[PDB]
Amino acid sequence: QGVTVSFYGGELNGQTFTDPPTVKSYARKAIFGEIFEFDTETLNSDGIFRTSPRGW
Amino acid sequence: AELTPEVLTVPLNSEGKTITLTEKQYLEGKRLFQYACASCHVGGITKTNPSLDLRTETLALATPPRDNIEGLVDYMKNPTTYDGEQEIAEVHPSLRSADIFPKMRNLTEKDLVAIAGHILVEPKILGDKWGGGKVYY
Amino acid sequence: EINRRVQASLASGATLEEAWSAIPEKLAFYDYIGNNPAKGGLFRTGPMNKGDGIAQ
Amino acid sequence: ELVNVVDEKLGTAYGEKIDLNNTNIAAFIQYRGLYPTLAKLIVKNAPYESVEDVLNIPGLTERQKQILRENLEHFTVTEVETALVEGGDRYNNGLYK
Amino acid sequence: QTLTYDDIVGTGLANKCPTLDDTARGAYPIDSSQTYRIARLCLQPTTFLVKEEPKNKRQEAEFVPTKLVTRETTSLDQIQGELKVNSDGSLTFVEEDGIDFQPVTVQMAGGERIPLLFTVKNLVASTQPNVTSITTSTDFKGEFNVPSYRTANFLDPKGRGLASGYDSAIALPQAKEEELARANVKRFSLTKGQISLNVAKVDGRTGEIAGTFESEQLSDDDMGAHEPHEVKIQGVFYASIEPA
Amino acid sequence: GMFVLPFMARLGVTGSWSGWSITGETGIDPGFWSFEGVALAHIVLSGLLFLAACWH
Ligand code: CLA
Ligand code: HEM
Ligand SMILES: CC1=C(/C=C/C(C)=C/C=C/C(C)=C/C=C/C=C(C)/C=C/C=C(C)/C=C/C2=C(C)CCCC2(C)C)C(C)(C)CCC1
Ligand SMILES: CC1=C(/C=C/C(C)=C/C=C/C(C)=C/C=C/C=C(C)/C=C/C=C(C)/C=C/C2=C(C)CCCC2(C)C)C(C)(C)CCC1
Ligand SMILES: CCCCCCCS[C@@H]1O[C@H](CO)[C@@H](O)[C@H](O)[C@H]1O
Ligand SMILES: CCCCCCCS[C@@H]1O[C@H](CO)[C@@H](O)[C@H](O)[C@H]1O
Ligand SMILES: CCCCCCCS[C@@H]1O[C@H](CO)[C@@H](O)[C@H](O)[C@H]1O
Ligand SMILES: CCCCCCCS[C@@H]1O[C@H](CO)[C@@H](O)[C@H](O)[C@H]1O
Repeated sequence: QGVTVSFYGGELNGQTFTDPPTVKSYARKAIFGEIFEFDTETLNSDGIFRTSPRGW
Repeated sequence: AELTPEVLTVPLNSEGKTITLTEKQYLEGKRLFQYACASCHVGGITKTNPSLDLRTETLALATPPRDNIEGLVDYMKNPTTYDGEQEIAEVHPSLRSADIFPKMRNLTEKDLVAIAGHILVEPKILGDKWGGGKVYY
Repeated sequence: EINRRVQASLASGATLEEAWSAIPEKLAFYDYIGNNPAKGGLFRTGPMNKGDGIAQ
Repeated sequence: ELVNVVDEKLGTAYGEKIDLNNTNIAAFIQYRGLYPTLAKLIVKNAPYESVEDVLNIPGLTERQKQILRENLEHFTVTEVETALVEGGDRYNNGLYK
Repeated sequence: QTLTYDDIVGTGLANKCPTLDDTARGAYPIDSSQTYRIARLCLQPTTFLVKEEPKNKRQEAEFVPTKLVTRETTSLDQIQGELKVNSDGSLTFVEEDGIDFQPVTVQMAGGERIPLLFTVKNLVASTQPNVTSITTSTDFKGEFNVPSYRTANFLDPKGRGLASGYDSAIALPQAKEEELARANVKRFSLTKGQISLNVAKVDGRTGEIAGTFESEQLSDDDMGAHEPHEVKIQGVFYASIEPA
Repeated sequence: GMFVLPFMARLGVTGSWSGWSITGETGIDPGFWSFEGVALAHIVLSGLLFLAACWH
């Protein structure tokens, strides 16, 4: 289908990606809603969602 | 919704002539299809060869065309491969092979028309479910 | 609310880049499933940061 | 680096038409007259440098040759992909209904 | 008089290639005019060796013994193909079809399991020049294809695959993907193997030959997830030659 | 950091049921008296002595 992804606002503002694995990678993030950059190293984060104090 | 004459109106031949089936013919078609065909063709698929289904679009692209009463009745007498190239009576149930497919022995010309009508009407009712397999259950 | 703001920006004559760049970081962040309290697990312990990471 | 070759194949003509060098045999059912007789011959005599070369299969009847000519527009050829032709996958690729 | 399925079933004999007796030391005439073919080729492995992979390359790596854990399921048989005569009198077997592969798992000292696709797929094997007759001096040397041990549909335990399956570690929705590239992106191996067949017995009347073989090939790489190992397979073979 | 392995090796127990030996050999057969068999024997001894303690 020749799917591309363009970003508006944020870090990637003005950029367009056409590489299918890159575009797919962003689409996987888009199922979670708005896309963020995370520091996963400082806490050795495991990539698995946790609840908030509201949940607890 | 109702099983109307319009639903029961299907192509009789390759020219464009239609035939309108009765509710009795519909019932008979389902009964006879279950009797002789369903063990392999339940829900419009083909258990022993899933590549070929009983969807009207598939039948239309068969050789000779099978998307009409005449084509289907002829198939039930002298079944062929999808390209028309080989006669498969020896491995497919037919009037021609009623000796080795004994359930075909008591099927009349009237019965064949009913079964053919069932095959054509069913997708008009069930849509993509007919010939769809488990995905559509 | 994000969409409302973007549409209003566009209606007022902003480009798509300007419209999205006017969305506050904090508002975008609420529109992300990682902050939904119904996404955790009983034995997935600790801060939300321990899962997806510290948002940057 | 690391690429899924089947996904990449989907970005070529293989994703648009029946690829005579790669596509599983059940795909020939999409068009009149191709399955099973011609489909078997096409897969058996692969690969082809061009689509037209399908007309060179030994033993074809004149009707069969004409059916092929009428369908050339629905065919393509790309490089043989090991992952699609190994395991007898052109004859049965593990997909039914 | 002659053994039947019920004589053989469950004995282990069905995994053994046919043998020739000690009097079979003849020679099978070759005629440059006539085309030949192998009607049946059988290969029965008797030992599997895996090359050790030391931490240091200064000392040479040796092939070591392994234990078979997949039982009497190892032999190739019913293999056929053209036996061509080449202008220099040499003969070339071009493998066409047959039961020409077996998945095999062997276990090294300390438990490490080595799965491999023991195979001669697409074998092209040649004799020495000027073979007027196949004798106990004739040998075949050649190369064959070793395709991926799993084919393209195979799904890993997390449901990832090449021609099917997920393309990511779905249990880790927000993990960084770079470190998992090798496990996430499946790849289909195709490598070369080498084989030598040493003819030890010939029945010139029947056209049957037998002897020993040695083959070398790579093991399973689990669709690109790890480096394969070098395997050496030794055993006995049997072949029947016919005019085509 | 092996503490008891050297004491088994000192008096002739050098092989594992898994097929290795501490001298670096492959495919050896240690019989029952591998490192594992020694371990097993001591566990069974422990149990027998435990029961004998109860009786006494
Ligand atoms: C109302 C109680 C309560 C709640 C909702 C929270 C909430 C929170 N705490 Mg606090 N905390 C509490 C009380 C609480 N705390 C108490 C009493 C202490 C002292 C022990 C602490 C000390 C503490 C520390 C040190 C930390 C937190 C952290 C956290 C966060 C992560 C929670 C987590 O991972 O749980 C995990 C929950 C479970 C694994 C579920 C427990 C299930 C038990 C074992 C069930 C027992 C079953 C029972 C034996 C069955 C009996 C059967 C029998 C009757 C027959 C979250 C905001 C973390 C945080 O992020 O800090 C910044 C953190 O590091 N808490
Ligand atoms: C009288 C009852 C039956 C009828 C009316 C019937 C109808 C049909 C039709 C119309 C087709 C062609 C489909 C197409 O062109 O897309 C077909 C194909 C096929 N049917 Fe039946 N069928 C009957 C019984 C059976 C039974 C009992 C079996 C299983 C034993 C069976 C197995 C098959 C197979 C394997 C094909 C594909 C044949 C080929 O092209 O090689 N059919 N059938
Ligand atoms: C945590 C840790 C660790 C560990 C440890 C351990 C492992 C331990 C142990 C231990 C132990 C394991 C112990 C023990 C014990 C015991 C005892 C002390 C006992 C006893 C007894 C008794 C008392 C008995 C009695 C009796 C009986 C029963 C019967 C009859 C008789 C009599 C009476 C005699 C380490 C160091 C690594 C490090 C850090 C951490
Ligand atoms: C010679 C030999 C050897 C050795 C050995 C040994 C060392 C042994 C031992 C032993 C033992 C060491 C034994 C034992 C024992 C015991 C017992 C037999 C017991 C018992 C008991 C009982 C019977 C009890 C009871 C009771 C209880 C439990 C509880 C409460 C009550 C009563 C008291 C009733 C070896 C191997 C080197 C080698 C070669 C041979
Ligand atoms: C078909 C007649 C050609 C002579 C070859 C031997 C008989 S072939 C014949 O094929 C029929 C299906 O068409 C079956 O009804 C019948 O049982 C089968 O034996
Ligand atoms: C008392 C019961 C002892 C349990 C026996 C465990 C099998 S023996 C075990 O096998 C492993 C894999 O083959 C080796 O890695 C290991 O060195 C060896 O000790
Ligand atoms: C409590 C479990 C008992 C296990 C007994 C297994 C013995 S095994 C037996 O042992 C002999 C003497 O060591 C060896 O000569 C021989 O190679 C070995 O097979
Ligand atoms: C209580 C259960 C303990 C079972 C003991 C079984 C180990 S028995 C052990 O097996 C080795 C190969 O696995 C052989 O090399 C060796 O001869 C034999 O003694």
